[PDB]
Amino acid sequence: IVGGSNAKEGAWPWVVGLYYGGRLLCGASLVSSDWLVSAAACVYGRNLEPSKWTAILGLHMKSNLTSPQTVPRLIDEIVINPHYNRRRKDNAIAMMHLEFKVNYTDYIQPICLPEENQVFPPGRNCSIAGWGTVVYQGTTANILQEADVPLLSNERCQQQMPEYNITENMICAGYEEGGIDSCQGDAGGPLMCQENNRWFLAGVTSFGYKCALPNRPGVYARVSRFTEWIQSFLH
Amino acid sequence: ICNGSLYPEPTLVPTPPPELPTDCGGPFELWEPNTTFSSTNFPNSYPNLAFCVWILNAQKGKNIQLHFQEFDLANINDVVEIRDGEEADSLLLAVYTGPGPVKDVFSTTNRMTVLLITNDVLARGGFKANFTTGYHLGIPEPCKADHFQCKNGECVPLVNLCDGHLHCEDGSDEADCVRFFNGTTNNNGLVRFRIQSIWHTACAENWTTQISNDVCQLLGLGSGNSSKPIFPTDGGPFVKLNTAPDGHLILTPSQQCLQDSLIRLQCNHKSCGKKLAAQDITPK
Ligand SMILES: *[C@@H]1O[C@H](CO)[C@@H](O[C@@H]2O[C@H](CO)[C@@H](O[C@@H]3O[C@H](CO)[C@@H](O)[C@H](O[C@H]4O[C@H](CO)[C@@H](O)[C@H](O)[C@@H]4O)[C@@H]3O)[C@H](O)[C@H]2NC(C)=O)[C@H](O)[C@H]1NC(C)=O
Ligand SMILES: *[C@@H]1O[C@H](CO)[C@@H](O[C@@H]2O[C@H](CO)[C@@H](O[C@@H]3O[C@H](CO)[C@@H](O)[C@H](O[C@H]4O[C@H](CO)[C@@H](O)[C@H](O)[C@@H]4O)[C@@H]3O)[C@H](O)[C@H]2NC(C)=O)[C@H](O)[C@H]1NC(C)=O
Ligand SMILES: *[C@@H]1O[C@H](CO)[C@@H](O[C@@H]2O[C@H](CO)[C@@H](O[C@@H]3O[C@H](CO[C@H]4O[C@H](CO)[C@@H](O)[C@H](O)[C@@H]4O)[C@@H](O)[C@H](O)[C@@H]3O)[C@H](O)[C@H]2NC(C)=O)[C@H](O)[C@H]1NC(C)=O
Ligand SMILES: *[C@@H]1O[C@H](CO)[C@@H](O[C@@H]2O[C@H](CO)[C@@H](O[C@@H]3O[C@H](CO[C@H]4O[C@H](CO)[C@@H](O)[C@H](O)[C@@H]4O)[C@@H](O)[C@H](O)[C@@H]3O)[C@H](O)[C@H]2NC(C)=O)[C@H](O)[C@H]1NC(C)=O
Ligand SMILES: *[C@@H]1O[C@H](CO)[C@@H](O[C@@H]2O[C@H](CO)[C@@H](O[C@@H]3O[C@H](CO)[C@@H](O)[C@H](O)[C@@H]3O)[C@H](O)[C@H]2NC(C)=O)[C@H](O)[C@H]1NC(C)=O
Ligand SMILES: *[C@@H]1O[C@H](CO)[C@@H](O[C@@H]2O[C@H](CO)[C@@H](O[C@@H]3O[C@H](CO)[C@@H](O)[C@H](O)[C@@H]3O)[C@H](O)[C@H]2NC(C)=O)[C@H](O)[C@H]1NC(C)=O
Ligand SMILES: *[C@@H]1O[C@H](CO)[C@@H](O[C@@H]2O[C@H](CO)[C@@H](O[C@@H]3O[C@H](CO)[C@@H](O)[C@H](O)[C@@H]3O)[C@H](O)[C@H]2NC(C)=O)[C@H](O)[C@H]1NC(C)=O
Ligand SMILES: *[C@@H]1O[C@H](CO)[C@@H](O[C@@H]2O[C@H](CO)[C@@H](O[C@@H]3O[C@H](CO)[C@@H](O)[C@H](O)[C@@H]3O)[C@H](O)[C@H]2NC(C)=O)[C@H](O)[C@H]1NC(C)=O
Ligand SMILES: *[C@@H]1O[C@H](CO)[C@@H](O[C@@H]2O[C@H](CO[C@@H]3O[C@H](CO)[C@@H](O)[C@H](O)[C@@H]3O)[C@@H](O)[C@H](O)[C@H]2NC(C)=O)[C@H](O)[C@H]1NC(C)=O
Ligand SMILES: *[C@@H]1O[C@H](CO[C@@H]2O[C@H](CO)[C@@H](O[C@@H]3O[C@H](CO)[C@@H](O)[C@H](O)[C@@H]3O)[C@H](O)[C@H]2NC(C)=O)[C@@H](O)[C@H](O)[C@H]1NC(C)=O
Repeated sequence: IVGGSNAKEGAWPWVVGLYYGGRLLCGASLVSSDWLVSAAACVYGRNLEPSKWTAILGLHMKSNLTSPQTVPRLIDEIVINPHYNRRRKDNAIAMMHLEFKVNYTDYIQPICLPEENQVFPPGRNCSIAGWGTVVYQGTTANILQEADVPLLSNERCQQQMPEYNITENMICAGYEEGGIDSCQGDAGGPLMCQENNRWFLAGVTSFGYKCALPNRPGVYARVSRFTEWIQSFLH
Repeated sequence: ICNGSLYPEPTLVPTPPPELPTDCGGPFELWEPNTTFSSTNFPNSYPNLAFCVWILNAQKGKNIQLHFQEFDLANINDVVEIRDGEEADSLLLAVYTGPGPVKDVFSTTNRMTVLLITNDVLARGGFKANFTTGYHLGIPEPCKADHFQCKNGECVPLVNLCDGHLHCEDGSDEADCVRFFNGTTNNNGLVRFRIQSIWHTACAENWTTQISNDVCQLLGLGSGNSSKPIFPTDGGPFVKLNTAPDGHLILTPSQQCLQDSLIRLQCNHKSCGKKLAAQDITPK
């Protein structure tokens, strides 16, 4: 997000937006015909009234919501991962159920999920996207921003951010020189890697100390450790 | 040179800042005789930025049921967290916030933890609740006389387990009777159908590509890839799968088949992150 570049039409068909209260608050990713994956940290106190949540499909430009290229949708059921604490910021993954089935088109496509024993080795570029603030002070009301960050080992992640246990349930991506981050404004963005020419889902954006801060990257939750929970009701 | 200001210019009297929020704690872990308890000042209000832990204890083998007689809290800023284990791992189960009535919460073990999160503004009256415990309050008793229980507890003799259509109002028979058994990965496995409770293959008397694709679709995967049997090892009540004019599959059990074999299918993956952006290719 921070320091990113403008995306192209249909570049990220699997990224969807979530609207509550009339403004975008958190991002989500399309997996199945009627399910989405989003960070559980943002959708914590707003899960009791799914009717007020509006699901936006293919929100390439935030200025067009009623455009024919954008398919509005409503949220029916919100499911939060039980093993969430809000204290360690662990297992910040949530699943949302769409009221109606969503068709797949050129600009609306699903995303892959990690399989068993599928761990991305560190040092690989992985793409990120979101509609969050790109300057850490202003606001984002323009085209979707995209960026690519490399995967960093958790051993260095714990040292560079001596505030959380991190453990093996989190994956950290960023640049030691700083300037690129996606943990501001829109924390629902997905962490996307490239395994073969089919693409994959790696993680979901989570808490970040500060954007563009030197040697202070973001935190992502490994979807590979939540694949079973997602598939338990993916249908 | 300005001088002569021999007067107490800062006439304003400073006041201590409203710092040190800390927490009040309130009631702690209590047994069954303790049922009704206010948070800290439930009839009036609650302090801002206060964190409290309430633990409900029950005898081994029992569960805990909540009943909030009055629930009037602030907006989404303030939430209430519910935990069961609080030993090595805990589950949220249910999170309640906002004014209005809330549904009951049933613990999954013999312990329940209630947590309060408060902001610095918009303090409301609070909330209160009591518990009575019991044996499987949230778990209905399964029906005897050969009845199958669904996810939500509804029990039926046999109107489910991959019939022509689900004869259940709840309709929680998401799991199918066809699964990959004795396979090598998620997409590779042997075809095993289950009429009622017995797993069996579908033979290869008239196996075609259309039925293979239909089976792959029923397994939540893509098209049929590498459809070829190797050798038979099962000895159960094998059924016959044949092509049908409609989109459904028909399984006819028969143990008098000839040249029986176990069919191994490698169904392709479903739709994935395939970009369809139309951009010019740079000739470099
Ligand atoms: C998402 O995509 C689905 C398609 O996968 C789409 O479903 C379509 O819905 C319409 C309206 O409910 C169905 O009605 C059709 O309307 C046309 C209009 O001329 C008719 O010609 C069609 O008749 C043919 O198709 C029938 C099968 O449905 C045949 O039985 C019939 O003999 C004719 O050959 C038909 O009445 C339409 O069939 C489906 N499409 C399907 C099932 O493929 C849905 O509307 C999309 N949703 C959104 C929000 O865009
Ligand atoms: C599933 O795939 C496997 C291949 O991976 C396939 O092969 C069978 O594997 C089982 C073990 O997994 C074999 O069972 C053994 O067979 C020998 C043959 O003499 C027996 O002596 C063994 O007996 C032991 O186990 C008994 C029960 O636990 C004990 O009572 C006894 O004392 C021994 O400890 C054991 O049963 C089996 O032989 C092979 N081959 C075949 C043809 O079964 C397996 O067949 C596949 N499953 C199906 C349903 O086809
Ligand atoms: C978000 O919504 C916006 C609507 O407020 C979109 O703006 C519109 O974008 C389209 C292109 O997708 C523009 O259409 C262009 O029109 C010019 C000239 O208009 C001609 O129109 C007819 C032909 O249809 C012709 O008979 C007239 O004489 C004009 O010459 C064309 O030259 C272009 O090729 C293109 O068709 C709209 O003008 C534009 N409207 C406004 C009010 O800006 C915006 O595109 C949407 N976002 C995205 C990413 O598509
Ligand atoms: C929740 O349930 C609790 C358990 O029923 C309630 O607390 C109990 O309230 C009764 C009220 O009479 C207390 O009874 C008193 O017990 C003391 C015990 O001796 C004390 O002194 C010795 C030292 O000699 C010390 O070791 C003990 O720990 C006690 O502190 C008697 O001396 C009195 O005469 C009287 O019988 C119970 O003691 C008390 N339980 C506990 C564990 O304190 C409680 O009121 C209920 N409600 C709430 C909001 O908690
Ligand atoms: C994907 O990963 C590759 C790693 O090979 C990244 O390529 C590297 O990008 C950095 C800048 O982000 C380059 O640093 C500078 O490059 C200039 C021009 O070559 C050079 O003159 C400077 O001295 C400095 O090295 C670096 O060269 C480049 N290549 C390597 C091998 O490190 C790439 O940025 C990542 N992202 C994308 C979208 O490709
Ligand atoms: C997963 O990645 C592999 C590459 O490691 C992809 O294989 C590649 O597929 C393309 C598409 O056909 C091949 O391009 C073709 O190459 C032949 C020469 O071999 C050329 O004559 C054609 O005109 C075309 O350019 C490419 O060679 C091939 N690379 C290999 C085999 O190393 C594979 O498609 C990817 N999987 C998916 C599902 O996309
Ligand atoms: C916490 O303590 C309260 C004490 O009132 C328990 O309330 C109980 O609520 C049930 C309703 O679910 C009451 O049954 C009612 O009986 C009246 C009799 O006329 C009937 O008209 C109603 O339709 C209903 O059946 C019950 O009487 C009431 N208890 C008492 C002592 O009055 C509450 O259940 C306790 N919380 C938990 C979790 O057990
Ligand atoms: C599954 O494959 C077997 C292959 O042996 C099929 O067996 C035989 O298939 C023929 C198809 O023409 C059936 O029709 C018969 O054709 C002869 C041709 O002269 C005709 O004289 C007979 O009166 C009859 O119409 C035949 O009944 C069938 N069984 C035999 C020969 O014992 C089988 O049909 C295939 N299954 C399906 C559902 O098609
Ligand atoms: C079943 O799945 C397998 C997955 O491994 C598919 O294998 C694909 O194999 C091709 C290899 O064909 C290429 O053909 C080129 C000439 O057109 C030749 O130059 C090249 O060396 C190679 O032989 C490979 O490129 C793909 O990456 C493999 N995977 C996929 C997903 O295509 C196989 O095609 C699948 N079969 C069916 C019927 O679906
Ligand atoms: C972040 O991790 C903290 C880890 O500190 C230690 O963690 C171990 C793990 O079990 C605790 O048990 C020890 O286990 C050792 C074997 O691995 C034993 O040799 C040792 O005797 C002890 O049993 C240990 O108590 C704990 N503390 C210390 C001082 O070693 C953990 O303490 C934090 O809570 C955790 N932060 C969280 C969960 O937010």
